[PDB]
Amino acid sequence: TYTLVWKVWILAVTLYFAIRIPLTLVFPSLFSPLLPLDILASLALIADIPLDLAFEPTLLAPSRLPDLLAALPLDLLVFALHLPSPLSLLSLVRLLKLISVQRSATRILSYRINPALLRLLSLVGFILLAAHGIACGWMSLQPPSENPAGTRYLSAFYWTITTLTTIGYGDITPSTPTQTVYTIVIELLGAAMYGLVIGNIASLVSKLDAAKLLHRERVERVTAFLSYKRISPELQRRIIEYFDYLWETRRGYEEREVLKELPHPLRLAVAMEIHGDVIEKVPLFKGAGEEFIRDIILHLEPVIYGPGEYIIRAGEMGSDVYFINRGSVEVLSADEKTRYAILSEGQFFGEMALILRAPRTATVRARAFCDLYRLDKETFDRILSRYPEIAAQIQELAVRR
Amino acid sequence: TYTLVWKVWILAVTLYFAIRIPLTLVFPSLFSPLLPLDILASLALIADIPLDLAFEPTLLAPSRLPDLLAALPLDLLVFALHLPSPLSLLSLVRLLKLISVQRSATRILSYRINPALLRLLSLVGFILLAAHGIACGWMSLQPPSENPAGTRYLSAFYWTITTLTTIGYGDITPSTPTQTVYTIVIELLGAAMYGLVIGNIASLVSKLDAAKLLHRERVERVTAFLSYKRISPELQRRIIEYFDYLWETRRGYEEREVLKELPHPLRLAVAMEIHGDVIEKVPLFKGAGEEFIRDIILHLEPVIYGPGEYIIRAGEMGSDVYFINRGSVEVLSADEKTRYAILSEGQFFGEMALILRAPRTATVRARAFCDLYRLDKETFDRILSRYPEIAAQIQELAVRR
Amino acid sequence: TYTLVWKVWILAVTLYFAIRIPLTLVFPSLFSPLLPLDILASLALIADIPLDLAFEPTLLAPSRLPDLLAALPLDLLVFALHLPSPLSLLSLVRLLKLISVQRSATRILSYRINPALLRLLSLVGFILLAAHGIACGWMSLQPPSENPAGTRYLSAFYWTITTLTTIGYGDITPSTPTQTVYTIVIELLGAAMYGLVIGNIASLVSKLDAAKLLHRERVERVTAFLSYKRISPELQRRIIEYFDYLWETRRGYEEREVLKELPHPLRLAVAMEIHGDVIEKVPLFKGAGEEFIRDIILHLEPVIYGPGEYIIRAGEMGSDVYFINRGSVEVLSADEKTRYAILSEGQFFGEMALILRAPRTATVRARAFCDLYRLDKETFDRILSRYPEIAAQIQELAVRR
Amino acid sequence: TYTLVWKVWILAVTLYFAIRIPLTLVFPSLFSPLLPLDILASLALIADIPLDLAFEPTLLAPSRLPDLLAALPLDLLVFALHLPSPLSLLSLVRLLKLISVQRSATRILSYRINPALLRLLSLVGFILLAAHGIACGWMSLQPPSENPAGTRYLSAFYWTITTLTTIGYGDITPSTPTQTVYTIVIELLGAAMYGLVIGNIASLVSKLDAAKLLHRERVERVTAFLSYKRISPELQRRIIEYFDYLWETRRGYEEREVLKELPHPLRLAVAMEIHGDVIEKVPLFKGAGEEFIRDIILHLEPVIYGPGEYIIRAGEMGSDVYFINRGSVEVLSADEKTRYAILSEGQFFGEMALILRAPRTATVRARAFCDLYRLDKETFDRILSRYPEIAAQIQELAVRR
Ligand SMILES: Nc1ncnc2c1ncn2[C@@H]1O[C@@H]2COP(=O)(O)O[C@H]2[C@H]1O
Ligand SMILES: Nc1ncnc2c1ncn2[C@@H]1O[C@@H]2COP(=O)(O)O[C@H]2[C@H]1O
Ligand SMILES: Nc1ncnc2c1ncn2[C@@H]1O[C@@H]2COP(=O)(O)O[C@H]2[C@H]1O
Ligand SMILES: Nc1ncnc2c1ncn2[C@@H]1O[C@@H]2COP(=O)(O)O[C@H]2[C@H]1O
Repeated sequence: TYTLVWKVWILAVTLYFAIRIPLTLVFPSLFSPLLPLDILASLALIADIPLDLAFEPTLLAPSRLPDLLAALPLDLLVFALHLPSPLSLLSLVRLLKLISVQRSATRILSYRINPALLRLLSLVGFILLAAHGIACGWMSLQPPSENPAGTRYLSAFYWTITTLTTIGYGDITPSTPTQTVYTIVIELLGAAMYGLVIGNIASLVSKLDAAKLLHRERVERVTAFLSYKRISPELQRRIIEYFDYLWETRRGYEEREVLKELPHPLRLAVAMEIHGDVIEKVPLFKGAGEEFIRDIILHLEPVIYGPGEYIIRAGEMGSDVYFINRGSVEVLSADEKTRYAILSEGQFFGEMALILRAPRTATVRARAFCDLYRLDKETFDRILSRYPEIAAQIQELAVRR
Repeated sequence: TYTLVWKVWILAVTLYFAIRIPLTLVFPSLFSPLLPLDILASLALIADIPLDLAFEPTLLAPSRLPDLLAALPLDLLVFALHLPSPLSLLSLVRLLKLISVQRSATRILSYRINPALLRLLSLVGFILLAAHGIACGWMSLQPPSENPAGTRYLSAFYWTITTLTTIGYGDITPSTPTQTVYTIVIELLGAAMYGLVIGNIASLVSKLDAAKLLHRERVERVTAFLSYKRISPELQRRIIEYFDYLWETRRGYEEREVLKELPHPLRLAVAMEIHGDVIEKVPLFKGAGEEFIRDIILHLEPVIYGPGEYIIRAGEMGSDVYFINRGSVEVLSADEKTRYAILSEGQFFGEMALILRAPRTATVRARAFCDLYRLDKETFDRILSRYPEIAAQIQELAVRR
Repeated sequence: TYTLVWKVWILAVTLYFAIRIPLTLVFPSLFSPLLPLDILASLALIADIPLDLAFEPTLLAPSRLPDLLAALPLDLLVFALHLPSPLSLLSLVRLLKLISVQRSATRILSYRINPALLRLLSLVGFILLAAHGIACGWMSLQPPSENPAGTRYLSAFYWTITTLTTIGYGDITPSTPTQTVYTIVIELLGAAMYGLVIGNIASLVSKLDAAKLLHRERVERVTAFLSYKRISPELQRRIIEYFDYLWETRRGYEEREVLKELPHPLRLAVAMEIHGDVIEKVPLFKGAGEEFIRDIILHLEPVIYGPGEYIIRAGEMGSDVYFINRGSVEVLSADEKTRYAILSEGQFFGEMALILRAPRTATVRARAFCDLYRLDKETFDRILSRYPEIAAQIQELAVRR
Repeated sequence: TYTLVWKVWILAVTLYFAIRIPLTLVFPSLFSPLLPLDILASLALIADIPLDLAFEPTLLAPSRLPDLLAALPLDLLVFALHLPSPLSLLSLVRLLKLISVQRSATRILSYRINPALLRLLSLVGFILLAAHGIACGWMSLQPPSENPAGTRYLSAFYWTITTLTTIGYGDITPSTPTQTVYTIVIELLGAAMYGLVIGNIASLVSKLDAAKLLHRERVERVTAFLSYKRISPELQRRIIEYFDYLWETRRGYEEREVLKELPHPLRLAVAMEIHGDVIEKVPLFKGAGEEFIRDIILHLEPVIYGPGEYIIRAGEMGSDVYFINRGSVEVLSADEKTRYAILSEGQFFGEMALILRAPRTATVRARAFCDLYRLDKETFDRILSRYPEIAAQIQELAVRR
């Protein structure tokens, strides 16, 4: 962090020069009672050279020539020698340090803020600094007057702000050919700057809601298609409330498409974190090796059931086993008159299907949105074929009907 | 809804304060014949504290400190005691309730309107309210005059509107250093506000047509590729009219990609809704269990045939069976001189292919765009292998040639 | 088209009213030498009612009430009776026909133009028409003067155009409280209109190049990844020139992803159009049924070879057969000292691989970008298993070594 | 390049005409001491006709009529004959060459610059040129004055720049009906031009960061989903630092999705470039044919392991073999108390798994981010089935336990 405060000091010295140099060009009465601070400033700006050359691309580099062009005290010379106005503008080389400061900021602070906002903040800072420079430029090429320095600077800053925002009141206007040329030049500059601001704000806003518009558009697409297919309002309302649940819980993201941007080891660690509250107590995987567990966990597919949907129907063959994660379930009878149990988070049903293909013995209805994971029997057999010990033990559990 | 009218009352009291406080700061002649209504207002704004603390994150919360900062009657004190202008601006803490009102609106009404439009409406309301505040601020720092209150408020609102829209006529301009500083500040504010408005409008418009531009661009892509491949105008016109039919019926959405954003139970319910008018009367699935039906319905693939395309050619082996959904079909002979029948919505053809691989006995031509669903024979056998009873019955129907 | 000229006549009568009604409100000296044309206009606007009610949603419809609100001659009454200004503004109901005209245009002409440009054109037309209306409104509430009608209309249109574009010269300004309120209202309107124009232009431009930026970004992605992987400049230049060829020929579109947005019958017809110049003369598919041909054509995968790349290497086993489409090929010897032949568009090589897996007998080098299609041997066997006659004939051709 | 300098000469002559023609219409005192250069210019503009007709679509073409309309000396006639102002405006046909110049530029220079920036540069050039033309137009229709030509041109350019940027000071304003009509027309033109500039800048900025925002949004999506799934901060921090590594190394691009936009031969050449430092020294593929190597290289799947993750666990069966590319590895013992070796870039482990399925003999932990490639045993057997010699040799190496 001792570099991350020296960067702030460098920014402060750069903004000292970018506020003092033009204000001193217009007012030679300065630079006498400010010389020590700017000599300290020059020594600081030359002490940055070894503090970034020792930052583990040598001199005269396409990206490091601005730093050396701002490094040399090319001030302390024109003001000390009192060079005439036509040639003393080259004292402004110190302002080239702003480019290096901006490249620093666009990669140091560019971790915890939206880049389209960092760009806008940098642009606004540069606009304010350029407005100060333009105000000094306008105030330089005016007829001599005995008005104090503070008043005419206020008038100059007022004029440049009313020109750069493209408001243009018209109470301060050019009166001389050179003033007219200057005004044309910075009218073009102000139009460009304001266009840049509007473009940056439009780019910042055009992506301020992303998940919400993606979800909204997928819902519109689904509803248009089902309105074409002539589907009942009851089901076309069940689908709407399912999408409502999806948005309110996980911002509409699809589980299987999100958990696929991860590499295999992080994906496996996430899968263990999730199915760590279930798959240790299943009374047919008990005592199996950890690799069998790690093999049956990467092949669990999620599925969400709304309130009242049939998960399992009594009498049908069935082959799946379901693990409840974030919901609840009621086990009813074939005639649906008795409620055997209310399974909830952590528990599971359908366990007997993996052993043999006996028809289901009870019906299963969701009570709320369940958000549960299912395992097939084809997948279970496929990944059981590689573990002869557990496969033989399950075949034994099968031979008992 | 008794919360959804109290929110409206809270909005009304907040906008009462945000219109009365500055207008009373400029005009001390008020606050005498308005005190009861604003004391009712303060009691209402303090009765909001338990009506959202009992909303099932305690005091001094990063998102609930504005409410308590606007809650305390920090008005009723500066106006009653007639505090001087430099310090009485802290009476404006009541305006912080606007932030809580906006957070309320951006999630209560944020269900049935495009979020990019709700944001624009909130921004426009805030601009009007800030323009009132800025007009009062400008009207405060003017030389004393005997003009009535209504006239100078009209002039102040005129000036702030002609500054905030960046029009800037110039007939009302600063005449004092403090007025010039104020004008600079709100010129910057007006440029920012107008840039925000333009960005919001651009973001709202840049996605006003989505399905249409997606369809248009896929048609351009297809036509460019086939123009490269040197394909006849006849076929490159058949493709254009197919895309025309797709757009005019289902807005260009792909059937198999839309009906895939649904979970398995909702997808199965949609599939039953669609194929509920066909698969109950097929005279070889008759009497089969409901699970067999639910298994053959999830494996039907759609396909659209244009007017005059050959669906089935007499003599070829063939293995598929087609279900007509939203079109019509004519069954012709091998020599294509006799029209056996005109099948339409609900009916089906190719049924004998699933039984055995006898060559097709008649040709089939579309009459309009058909929009029909097909089932393979490999898929039919694959999902028939799991139902020995129906498989044996179909083998019996096969042994009769 | 006799409806598609009556729509133009309706547009002309609507724009006659939207230009005449305000200009007559300001100038009562009209409406005497213009009554017959507007009575014809009213009869035309009432003859539109049966010409769209007989357009194969009855009266008092949410989308057809503007037409009936503009239909009744609510003009011909205020001007004939000379109603006072406060109440005669309701004569403007005829302008509601503009909404129906716009809904007509946004679906009639909305086939052959970019919708983001049709929207902009409609917006610009509405802006010009509203500027005429606003000019008449401003010219109504002015002090009486003896200036001619043409001059004060020029001044009014000048003022409203310099206000709506947010330029605001300031040489024509309000001078009365009612003029100030009017100016505030249309300053807000002009800011909104100009923001709409800027948003529409930004949306129109932000998608003016699509294929080009997609291609450019995929090339940047590829080059960044290979620069990370430290790949030679020679190969990283071969890839660049391959992408150059892709862009210059088919605008960077991927063949297998474009020809997949088509249904199966159109895709098969396109495949026959493309492989119609090759697969009739292959001397082992000769005499096979048309269905075998239609089966081997849908399984041809494209592949592009740059200039000098090895397609087939002598000695390797190999299993594929390649069909030249849009390039050229030279067949060289194992020692690469003799050029046996120069195959070109239409011809094919590797034919003997499908029969048996004898090692390749000669090497094959591309001369230019080839753009050729390949067929496997696994796919060929898979789709040959369903044709016993052709399979037996090929086995016979195989038994001859 | 001798065409690529003649294009620059054509651009220079076109910009000579587009700066001289209006300035000569206003000032007839020119065209006497400039005739030779513009006669050279006309001969140059007529020498472009054969230098693009011989560019390997004949005369009177929809895209080449502007060139012939600018080709004929329709100047050198109105100025020589001194035609009156109403009809001499047709001398401006030379400016139509700008359209051909722009079509040239939008495909010659349109290779190494972002198209949205080339469009903006062309628009800005056209705006400056049109501002010169508009300044000349405004200066033509002014009352006669004895002011010098340079001064009134400065005033005219000042007025047109303050109108086109929508600043509108108001110190130069119309004073005549024709001046008012001209000012209205170019107020509309300036609003359109400035809207175009803002739209182009917004489009240029709205895609200035693409990889960064894609990466940022995928990280937000992942973190929101895992915050919903209630995953530990330790693992939800491991995932964040993995995404940090991905961004800092390869800009967040997915390896398997980037290296899939390439055709098969370029993909194979890239794969050899990458796995050229490993797969020549594996002591069981040694001596195998080059085709076996080229077959095992296209089936290597990448995977990234963070610092400390278990790649291989001692005791588990295991079937994979891993090739280290851009990281490091430490081989530890079953009790994890002894470090056998430190494998690094180029080396590989797990080689014995392909031979037989003996349990792993040591554990393997990453030391830094590894970025290594893995080969299965199912894939190895699948692609070994096609090489009987190498398969037999590996079976021999297997029969030695
Ligand atoms: N009495 C019960 N209490 C809780 N769960 C049950 C009960 N009876 C059956 N189940 C579960 O419901 C499932 C339905 O049939 P299965 O064969 O899939 O296996 C069954 C068990 O998992
Ligand atoms: N006379 C007929 N009327 C209606 N449909 C028929 C007739 N003859 C054949 N078909 C259908 O057309 C199909 C063509 O051959 P298939 O063997 O596929 O099965 C046939 C029936 O489904
Ligand atoms: N003399 C030749 N002229 C043209 N083509 C040839 C010649 N010899 C071999 N080929 C082709 O080159 C192929 C290389 O080996 P194949 O066995 O694939 O089949 C070969 C033929 O298709
Ligand atoms: N002493 C060692 N030095 C380096 N690598 C080893 C050593 N012992 C085992 N390995 C590697 O670690 C792997 C772990 O078990 P495998 O059977 O996969 O094959 C092993 C070798 O690839």
